[PDB]
Amino acid sequence: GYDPETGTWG
Repeated sequence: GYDPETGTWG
């Protein structure tokens, strides 16, 4: 999914 921790699709 789109990991918001880094701001990109893990």
